[PDB]
Amino acid sequence: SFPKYEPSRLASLPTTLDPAEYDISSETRKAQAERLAIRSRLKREYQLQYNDPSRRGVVEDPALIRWTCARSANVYPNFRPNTKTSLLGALFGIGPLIFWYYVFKTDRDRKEKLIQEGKLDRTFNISY
Amino acid sequence: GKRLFIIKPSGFYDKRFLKLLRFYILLTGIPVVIGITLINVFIGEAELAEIPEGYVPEHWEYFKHPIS
Amino acid sequence: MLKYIIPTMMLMPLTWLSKNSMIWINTTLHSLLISLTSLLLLNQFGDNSLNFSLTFFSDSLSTPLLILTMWLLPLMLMASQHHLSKENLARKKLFISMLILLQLFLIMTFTATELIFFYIMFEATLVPTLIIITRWGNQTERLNAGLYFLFYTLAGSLPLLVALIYIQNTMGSLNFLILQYWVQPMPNSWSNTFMWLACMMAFMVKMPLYGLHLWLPKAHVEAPIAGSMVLAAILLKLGGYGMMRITLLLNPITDFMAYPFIMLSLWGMIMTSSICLRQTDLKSLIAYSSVSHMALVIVAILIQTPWSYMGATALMIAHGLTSSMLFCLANSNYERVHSRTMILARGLQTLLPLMAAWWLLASLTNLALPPSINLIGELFVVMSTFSWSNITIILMGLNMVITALYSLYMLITTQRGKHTHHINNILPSFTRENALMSLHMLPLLLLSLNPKIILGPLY
Amino acid sequence: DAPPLTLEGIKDRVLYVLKLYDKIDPEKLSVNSHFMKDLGLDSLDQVEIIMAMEDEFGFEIPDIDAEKLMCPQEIVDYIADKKDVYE
Amino acid sequence: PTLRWQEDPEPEDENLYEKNPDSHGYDKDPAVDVWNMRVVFFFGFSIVLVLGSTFVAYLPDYRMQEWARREAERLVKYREAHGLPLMESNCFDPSKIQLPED
Amino acid sequence: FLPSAAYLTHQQKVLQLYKRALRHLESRCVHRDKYRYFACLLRARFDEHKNEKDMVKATQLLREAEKEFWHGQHPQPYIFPESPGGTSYERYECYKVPEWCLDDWHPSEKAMYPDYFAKREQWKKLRRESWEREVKQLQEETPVGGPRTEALPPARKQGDLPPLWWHIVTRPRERP
Repeated sequence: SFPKYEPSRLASLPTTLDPAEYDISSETRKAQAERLAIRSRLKREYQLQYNDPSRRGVVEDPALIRWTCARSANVYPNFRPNTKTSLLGALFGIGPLIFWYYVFKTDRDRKEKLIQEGKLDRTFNISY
Repeated sequence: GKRLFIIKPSGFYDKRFLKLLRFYILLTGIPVVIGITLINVFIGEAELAEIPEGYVPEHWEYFKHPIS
Repeated sequence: MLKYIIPTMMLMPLTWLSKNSMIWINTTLHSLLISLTSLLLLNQFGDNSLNFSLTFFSDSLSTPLLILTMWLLPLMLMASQHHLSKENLARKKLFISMLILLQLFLIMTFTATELIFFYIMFEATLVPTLIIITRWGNQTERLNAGLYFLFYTLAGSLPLLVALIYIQNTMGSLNFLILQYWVQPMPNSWSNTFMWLACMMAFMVKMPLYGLHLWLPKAHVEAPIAGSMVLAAILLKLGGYGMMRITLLLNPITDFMAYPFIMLSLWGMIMTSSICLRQTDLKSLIAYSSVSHMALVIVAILIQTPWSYMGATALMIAHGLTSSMLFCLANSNYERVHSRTMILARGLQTLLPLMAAWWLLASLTNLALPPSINLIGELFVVMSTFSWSNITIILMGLNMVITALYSLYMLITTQRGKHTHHINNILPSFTRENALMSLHMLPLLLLSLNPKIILGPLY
Repeated sequence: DAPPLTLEGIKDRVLYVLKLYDKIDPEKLSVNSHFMKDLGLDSLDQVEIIMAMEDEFGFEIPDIDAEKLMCPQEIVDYIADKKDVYE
Repeated sequence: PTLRWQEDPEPEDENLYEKNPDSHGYDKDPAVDVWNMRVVFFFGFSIVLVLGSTFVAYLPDYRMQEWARREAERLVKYREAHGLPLMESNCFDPSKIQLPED
Repeated sequence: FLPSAAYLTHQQKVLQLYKRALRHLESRCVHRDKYRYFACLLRARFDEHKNEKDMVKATQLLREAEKEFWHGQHPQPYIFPESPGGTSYERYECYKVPEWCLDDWHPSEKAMYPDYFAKREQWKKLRRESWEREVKQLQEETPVGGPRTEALPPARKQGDLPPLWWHIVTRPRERP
């Protein structure tokens, strides 16, 4: 009784109507088992390294540090300059500049020729 | 006996800093304000003379309030 | 000026022959005496500047910036502990004396009669800041930060010297008034084009502009606190000060050649406000904030209204104090937790209770709260640029929108929503932290009460 | 806004709203009770009882606890774990 | 099976409190902290900032201001007392100029 | 996605559909007597084939139940104003001061409240005393090398407190 919920990059496809979960596989069972085992081992290591009374400083999570060094340091190594990358860069970095540069030349030439004609409202145009 | 226990984080350093800041601003907050009050209540500000003939002025005697 | 320079001479062996546990009090007290000593400067009136020596002078272009330097010096030295208290005494004395020498070359740069002397003291400002940020940068790429820093600033700042020697041996001496009172228009010749391009490009390196802006943020996020504040505030506003000096000549060709730099600074201002909307490493947000402010300053300089120049120098002083404060706030967060990121240190409403008011007031000075000097500068620059073009107010207002967005998100990201409750080592607020807060924002709010001083020489 | 509750009285009120339900008996409404052994009703109306507790006490209990209450004393214990009603 | 170093595990973390709970800014010599607080909150505010604020609150008339007010009063009273129009254009005498003519 | 298992189960998924349908029908239907009528109608609708034996036809009809549920849900359901995703949603998180604090003070305010801090001091003694060997031996001894479950067994053998109790017991009141 429904057109089966077209997804998006914005909205979310919910966990109920997948519908691929209802084809329950044994490999999905093993996948959830191993995934819960990994989450259990990381949570157990976190709890053992967390509730100690001698633990003065921070927990020192390497995951967040790994993400930050992925976002900042390890971007420029490594890089392969593609036609896609160079086209996207030259069109989203320099293109808008040359476009608004053309329109500012346009507006300035029209305004300068307009005030050179004398037909502007500069009867009193004091504080420029 | 009805009231509970509450947990404020720390009020000591806050109240110490603000007490020292008001005390060490008001330590010269009183004599400066009362002194400028005594200057503009005793000595006279100025008046509006023109140039006296054959008398060059000073570089002072130009200003409304005499601390200037 | 030697009445200001020679106590800064004698304050240099003070650090050497002061004893243990007494360097702090001596340097602080004598630095604040120097602050009153430059508060005694402002004798300038009316017709022209105060022209003092066989050589020197002081402009009102130079007056509030010079007061800003000798008021930053106690704040400079007082921020610069708790990360070198456990380090050695000889290196401690060396660091303090290097700061005093760096201030000294800054004041020599601000007292520039001849532009050759300006250039010498310009790169004399450049060189020890390298040594400060590399010996105490406290992160693993302070190496590359200082390397990029010195090479960009010299390689941009190289042909300025040749242009100044050419102006020397074609138009008489380089005193600012005889460079003034004599200068003839220089028409559309390509020698004038490269001469304008050399001078303005060296200062574009110094501001920074958008095309050369990776120069800046590594040198802020990988630098010690006093080095970062002095670098940011006094060097970028010094570059703007130098452009305000030199741009009195070459005025017939600058309307011909201005339109690329105007466009580059505007679109880079919008792109810089966009890039510091999303990033981590909280320290770098203020760095790209500074890039946005200096792009706005550069649009204000390369349009030639007295309104534009007064709003430009007001925005200079306002962003100098705001960036020094907000760098001290990031130092507070990093001295609490060894994170440097944004999402790890959160909460801080309950804990550190009066720190919230200073985070708020910092984000409001960056917000352009309306009676503050920041909004005076940004507003009059918007007025002058809308006079200069009837259409450019879209980029200015969209700049204001995204600027308010990233500064207020910087507020509500680190100090709103939840304490992460897996940290349990942060101590309550020191008196030193809020003392530096008071040292920052009391002169800014008092100049907000009485702003008749900080506007430019066309007051 | 927060009146003084108690463990005895909250046991009384959960006892009341259990006993007003239809197909149970007021005889064996014990603390030592089951929703499977002695009362013998199904999972579906048991979670309807869970919904009645959420209707009375005005907060959700999750599905991860909906597997594992199954008796009135553990219900009263979990609501005591929620609201934390002690001097 | 290697170590690549010899040094101590670092950073051995430091805590400025819990040995001197009356602490202002720097290290645990107990008198000189009070000396610091004294010198910065007296010799930084109580002799510097508010006194310099009262200094700069009024001072000689920066950029000729009230001087120009009274000079504007006198000259406008002059030009309205003589009948001639105030703020005449052509700021220099056209007899004291010589155009390179056509 | 759940702590104590890997999958939920079929009965749990039927139960989640039943809970969400009951909640959305609450939020749909005011005046509460017509709601009680429609709720017994829904209970009869699940009674119509409650005794099914085909497991795959049962989960097929559960899937189509989710289809017509997603077509027939409520727009903005009655979230509880104590619940996550609600009007409260830690409304009094303002005063959730964490309890690793309250000892980072000056001894004036510690002298103001002497008994509670002495009792917290013996709480802290009771934490530190029974910490290392017993608790970490029960953690490193009884499970498999891969623990493979999030739940922890209590100190069930003979004696002391259940393992890793501090940041579970010592928590705020959630309504100060």
